[PDB]
Amino acid sequence: MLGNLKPQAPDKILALMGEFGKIDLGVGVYKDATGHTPIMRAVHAAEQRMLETETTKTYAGLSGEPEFQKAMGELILGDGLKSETTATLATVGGTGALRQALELARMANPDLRVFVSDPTWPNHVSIMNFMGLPVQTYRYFDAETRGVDFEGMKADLAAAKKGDMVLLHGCCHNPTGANLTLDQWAEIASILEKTGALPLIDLAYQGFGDGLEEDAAGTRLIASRIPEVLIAASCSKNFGIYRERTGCLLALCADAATRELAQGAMAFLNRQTYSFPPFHGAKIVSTVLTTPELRADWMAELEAVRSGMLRLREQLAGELRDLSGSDRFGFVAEHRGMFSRLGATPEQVKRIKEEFGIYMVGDSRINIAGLNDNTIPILARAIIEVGV
Amino acid sequence: MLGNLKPQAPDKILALMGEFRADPRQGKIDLGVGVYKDATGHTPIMRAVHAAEQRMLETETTKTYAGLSGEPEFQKAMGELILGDGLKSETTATLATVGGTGALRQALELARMANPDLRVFVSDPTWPNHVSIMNFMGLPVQTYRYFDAETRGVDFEGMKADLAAAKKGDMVLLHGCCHNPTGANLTLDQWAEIASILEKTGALPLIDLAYQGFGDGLEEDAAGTRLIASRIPEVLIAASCSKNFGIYRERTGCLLALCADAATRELAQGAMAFLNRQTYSFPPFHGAKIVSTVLTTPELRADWMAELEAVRSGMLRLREQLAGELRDLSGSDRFGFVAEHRGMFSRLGATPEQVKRIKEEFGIYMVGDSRINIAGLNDNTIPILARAIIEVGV
Ligand SMILES: *Cc1c(COP(=O)(O)O)cnc(C)c1O
Ligand SMILES: *Cc1c(COP(=O)(O)O)cnc(C)c1O
Ligand SMILES: O=C(O)CCCc1c[nH]c2ccccc12
Repeated sequence: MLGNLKPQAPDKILALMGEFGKIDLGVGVYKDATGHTPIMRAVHAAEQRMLETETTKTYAGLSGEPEFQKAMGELILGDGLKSETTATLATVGGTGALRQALELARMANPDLRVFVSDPTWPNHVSIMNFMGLPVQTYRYFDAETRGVDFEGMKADLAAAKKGDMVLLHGCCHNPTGANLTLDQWAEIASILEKTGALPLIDLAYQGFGDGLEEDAAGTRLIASRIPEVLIAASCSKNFGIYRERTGCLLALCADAATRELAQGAMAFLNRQTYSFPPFHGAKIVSTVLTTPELRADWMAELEAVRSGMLRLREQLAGELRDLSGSDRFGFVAEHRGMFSRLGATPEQVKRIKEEFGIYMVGDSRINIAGLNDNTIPILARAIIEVGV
Repeated sequence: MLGNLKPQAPDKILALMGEFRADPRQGKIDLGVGVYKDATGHTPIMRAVHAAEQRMLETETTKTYAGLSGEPEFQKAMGELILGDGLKSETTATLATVGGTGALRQALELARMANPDLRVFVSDPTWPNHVSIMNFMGLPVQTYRYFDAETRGVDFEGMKADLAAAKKGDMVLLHGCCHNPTGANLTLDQWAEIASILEKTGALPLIDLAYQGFGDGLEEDAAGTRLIASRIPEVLIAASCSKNFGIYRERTGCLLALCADAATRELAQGAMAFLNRQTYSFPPFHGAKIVSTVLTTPELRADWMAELEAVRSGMLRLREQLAGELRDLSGSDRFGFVAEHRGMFSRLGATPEQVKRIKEEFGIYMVGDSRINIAGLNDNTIPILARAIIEVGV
């Protein structure tokens, strides 16, 4: 029977990971000056604290722990958190929350269509294809200016009927790195409430753009305006606990009645999939967020990560400028997040991986955290050498 | 939109524990609990487990993304634990999952991918989650007799007849050991026979192995699984570490795909990793690493097996005690089955009325299907429970 199985398409971003003088600018993971993904101080402290306090590992909360649920809602929504109308579900990472979000939405409406950005995180369309959900794409990346094509984005979103779901990256847009301004978000909220489309926010990099609170500004704006909204959050990157698999889905409802419905359908979704969600990561997050001392060191470390990356983008931008006599590459200092689209065509892209030895996603997506004073110049010369 | 959601039913556990707490009675007892509890009424962390976390706390340098299908050390270690020397790597595909329930879910998704017209056969009765997951997936479900309400043993003759109707490509779900909820198990000779019916029909066996080490022993409890694995070309094993390792909340388990050849192993393995990725990407690392650490570290492994054995011996003694107490009170060996049963659960075979009489009159709580948890018993509770069973006319 199993011999009837057909080969499935692999994840290209992870493919590189398997392949990899070598300069890894692929997989979205923050790397320090020495090409290492460290365990954040607070997280390590939380783990030690946990080792001493836990007395049992019996089954716990089907929808996650109350503490985790509370800490997360406040992290994301701040004072906009109206628990009375919000349902929370702890999931297996942010990816798990996306699937759980699509399942919930489909339960609510069989004839659901999902709009995604052009381009977008490949795993989005994958999950959607797998589910057999109709996917449409709104314009987003302004190819020439390397920025956002907002006029085109608005045009497309306006065509979305109600019951349709629109997927927005809350901040640090993967892969482009190009993002919407708060003003643009208000504009988008206007279209959304006028079309009745349900927004699904993918919040995977809160803290890597402009700051914890500022990276959630757009999400908080949609939440303050649109009566119903779904937010899929990931703690893999901002807490640096990628392998623990921890995140959650937040369902914002118009009232408590619908809230009790969503909460019941969210938990049932976990039960029919894998029972309880993993505890260790959610516990690390809960402990960090509710312990003043630990949240303080965590915020500080993330801020350092954030600032350093911005500092690097600035370098690459400067290197290229003084290494070409032009400013076509100014977009690097303008982008926010971990990634940026170099714009490089597939031919050059491939060449650099072979002879030069640098690994970047086939669409020229570069994880800037993989660069430094040592590799930046070589990279600049590399793109010149590989031309366009 | 979310208002069109048909209200989903709660896990029932809540209504069970809710009523138990409402009871003002001093000496009320709870045998409905689904987890292991020691003398103190606690669910402890195993010594070997707590030691593994300490080691991990000192050696883990990073938490970057790891294996999409699990870490080699884990998959390998699990396969050897379940299949022993018979671990035929070349033809084995493995998948780290979110608990055994994850393993079950993925196994079902895998089978349905290879055979759309898949039909599943489950025992009568079986772990309610089984049915729920299949009903959710929209999979046809057929029952096969199993628990004999009269003898509290296995209606093997009935099981045989019902399984003979399986077609080529259907899935037959079997409990590897310690049947939940009944406690009634198959003898290796009965396993041998079931294997013949499977070869004959060509039905794919999905073995649920969640209590290895809680019946007769690690090796013994896997004998059934190993028989099936040696005689059937394609076998699917859904294992759990939640109970025998005491890491219920860490969500650790794995699916083992046993195939006819290597090319198939390649197809299965790929389809397995694909399933993870479309569900939650990478599987939860923490509990899996605790398991691999214990199993690969002689010092820990020894201590772990030692603790599991003590637990197994302790539960068995409680069984013998209950049976003995029941023999003195009834003047017969009518309830001897309590001593033949294996695992931490046993279905007494009491009707709902009787289950309700016991609660109202004796303050003893249990699942409506009269499933009790052996670990909940002790020198003080046993007498009471025995008296109640007898007094209610069971
Ligand atoms: C990282 C990431 C996620 C979530 O990853 P998990 O490790 O599953 O938490 C979701 N969306 C995007 C765009 C991401 O980059
Ligand atoms: C415990 C158990 C499982 C696995 O559960 P997880 O908690 O997800 O590890 C599967 N089947 C049965 C019958 C069980 O008792
Ligand atoms: O690099 C990125 O795009 C995100 C980080 C890596 C990553 C996390 N989850 C995944 C699922 C599929 C493919 C890649 C991933």
